Amino acid sequence: VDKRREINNEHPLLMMPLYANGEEFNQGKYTFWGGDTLTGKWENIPDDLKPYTVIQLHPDDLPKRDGAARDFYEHMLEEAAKYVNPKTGKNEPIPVILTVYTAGNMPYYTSAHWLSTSWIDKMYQKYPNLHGIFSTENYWIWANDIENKAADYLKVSAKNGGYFIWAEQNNGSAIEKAFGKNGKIAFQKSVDKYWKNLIFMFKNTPAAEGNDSTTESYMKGLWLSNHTYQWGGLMDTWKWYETGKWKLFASGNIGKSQGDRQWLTEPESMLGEEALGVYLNGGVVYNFEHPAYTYGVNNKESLLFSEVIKEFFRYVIAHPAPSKEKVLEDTKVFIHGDYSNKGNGKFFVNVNTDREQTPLYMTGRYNVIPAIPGVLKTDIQIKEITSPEFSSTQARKEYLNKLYPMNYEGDIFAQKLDNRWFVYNYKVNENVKQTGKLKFNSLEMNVEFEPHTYGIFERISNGLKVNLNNFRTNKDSLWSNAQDANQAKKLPQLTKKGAIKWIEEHYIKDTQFGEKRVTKIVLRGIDKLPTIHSLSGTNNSYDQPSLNFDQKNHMVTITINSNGNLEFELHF
Ligand SMILES: C[C@@H]1O[C@@H](O[C@@H]2[C@@H](O[C@H]3O[C@H](CO)[C@H](O)[C@H](O)[C@H]3O)[C@@H](O)[C@@H](CO)O[C@H]2O)[C@@H](O)[C@H](O)[C@@H]1O
Repeated sequence: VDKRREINNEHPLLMMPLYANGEEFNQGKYTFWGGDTLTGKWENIPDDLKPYTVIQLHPDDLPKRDGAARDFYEHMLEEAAKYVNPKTGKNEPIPVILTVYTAGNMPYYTSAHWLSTSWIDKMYQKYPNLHGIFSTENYWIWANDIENKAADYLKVSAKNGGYFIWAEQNNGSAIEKAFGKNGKIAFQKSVDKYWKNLIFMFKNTPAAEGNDSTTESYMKGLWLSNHTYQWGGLMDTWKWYETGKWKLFASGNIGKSQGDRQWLTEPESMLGEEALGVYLNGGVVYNFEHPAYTYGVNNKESLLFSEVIKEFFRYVIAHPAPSKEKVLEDTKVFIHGDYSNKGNGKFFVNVNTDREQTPLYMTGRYNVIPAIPGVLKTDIQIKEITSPEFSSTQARKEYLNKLYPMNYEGDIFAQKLDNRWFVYNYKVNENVKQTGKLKFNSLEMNVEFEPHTYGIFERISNGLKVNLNNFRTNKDSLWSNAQDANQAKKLPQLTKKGAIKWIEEHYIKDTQFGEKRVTKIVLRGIDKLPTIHSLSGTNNSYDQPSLNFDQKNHMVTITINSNGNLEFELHF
């Protein structure tokens, strides 16, 4: 009954994936794709991050037969258990999560098929450093006993004080079915008893089906109604492949033809825009794919990891996400019903998303509207999804606009928490600048952002604290020798091994950094020239900000030219 770890706003969780190399396993070697090792990966995690990070083992392409996954996982659990910190010479067992269920655990899809609940119980009992087990991506192969198995995973975790973590997207009603929509109620009943040992996360991989908004809505609503202990999201750069995108901003669609070039191409800073939807809504668990780009290779941090994810995760440790009680205090509408019956992701298009195929929001006015599936009972206006207010786009906005007042101006994403404005440009693959006007009392701030740019603006006693992130390296070289989408489609495959080698050769080193680009901040109602203090950021990535003070009009325009992360304070 005693929890093996805490997971909450004060103790968030960053999952650190390590994917088994099946070819090398057949040869009697225990290795991970990308050349990370269990011990070296752990060692290389900043010490300040170690208490909030857990190694997640994934069996990837281990042989699909009995014993392969048990053998690999036992080897790695042993390595983790006997780890010695050297500095301190002390045995400090590495915390681990095992991937136990994926692709419906079909024997033609995964070695995880041959991991029994009996075996999981035995591992929990043997290894105190085993903190949880992980189910991921089953929406497209929704197996006959998936809900029964999920109950067993939750029960066996609760019995041992560990967590059952499930990452899933609402394609084909997956989240609704999980709780009993179609009559499979084992997991619903398991949750009734064991919700404090459950973590439920979105998995935004299937971007072409547009279920980002509805899945996140459910994750939040499940949390708020005590159907999961905490929630989070797995954010996946394979979304670029799923939607058929190629060179940044280029026109034309290539479909699913260049996988390994495609999962490299999503702007680094855009993962931070995705992750803000988790943070701003009380979520505390974070995970990413493709691991080589989002985390790194060979026990080294990728620039995406170092410049975006690590900065972002440090921010949410230093500023804990809003508590359940706070999020619940702020909630004005809570939806009860099935999004699958109301157009799915279409439900929020032109309400707070700009298109079907996006992991972003276009306004923070309503933040994320929480919901639970209609099969669940309750247990703030609680509104049935079939109520007249939700029948159309315009009905949704009119109803919500009475309960959620307009709190900023401009076509841009922004959301306010206490003294902090959170802002991003919501464009995905269109090179359009956006502007907003935000207020702290009193103080009036305009901003102008290019795409793939987020900022956090905190009113402090002597001014304004600013965190900016627009880190975006140049991926054009991956798309060399292709003048249009037809040509790009026909490029030689980069290949899985080739992409790992590209990261080693041209991303970890010899980086093709993006161009510096302009952000404008305009302060109004200003008496004298503000000063800049505590200026730091990504190495060699920003010019000294330029100020222009218009004394009469009580305004200062600050021009930043940068490509990276950045922070400073303005005193005024
Ligand atoms: C069923 C699902 O399989 C894996 O995700 C795939 C993904 O697989 C490739 O990339 C991953 C790392 O991101 C591994 O290297 C795999 O070996 C690769 O084959 C892609 O094929 C995407 C395309 O959208 O589809 C996903 O299904 C795995 O990462 C998941 O956790 C899950 O087990």
